[PDB]
Amino acid sequence: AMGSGLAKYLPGATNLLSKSGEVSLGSLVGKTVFLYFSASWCPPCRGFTPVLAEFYEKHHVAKNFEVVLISWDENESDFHDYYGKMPWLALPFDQRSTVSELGKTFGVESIPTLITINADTGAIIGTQARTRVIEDPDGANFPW
Ligand SMILES: Cc1nc2scc(-c3ccc(F)cc3)c2c(=O)[nH]1
Repeated sequence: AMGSGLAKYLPGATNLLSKSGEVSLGSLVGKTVFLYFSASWCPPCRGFTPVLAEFYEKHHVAKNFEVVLISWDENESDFHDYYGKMPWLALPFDQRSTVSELGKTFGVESIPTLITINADTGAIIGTQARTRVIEDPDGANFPW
C-alpha cells in the first residue's frame, strides 16, 4: 500500500495484474523488482521478452525477484495479447497515462529497458539489467 517503496512511483495505482488474480503492491514486500519498459510492436522488445522470460523462469524464486511490465502499448488488445506471452506482473492498462511519467522519472531514453528497484525502499539499484541479462543469463552478479 502507501508503505511500499514502489508507491512513490505509482501514485494512482493499487494493484498489478498477475497470471491469476490482481495483486497488491504490498505483495512485493522484500523483493527486488525489475520494471520492464516494453511494447508489443517494438522489435528489440519482441526479441528480448522471451530471453527475459527464460531468465525469470530460472531465477525469480531463487533470487527473489519480480518483473513488472510497464507497457508503451496504446491499444488494449495489443497490451493483453503481449502481456499474455509473459509470466510476470503488469501495471494495468488503465494506468497507462503514468508510463511516460515513469520513463521520465528513471531517465528511460529507449526500450526495452529494465530498471531494478528495491521494493521496500524504492531505491534504484540498477539501470542496465537488460544488458546484464544478455552477458550473465545464469546467476552470478545479482542484482548487478
Ligand atoms: C521501438 C521503440 N519503441 C518505443 S515506444 C517508446 C520508446 C521510447 C523512445 C524514447 C524515449 F525517450 C522513451 C521511450 C520507444 C523506443 O525507443 N523504441
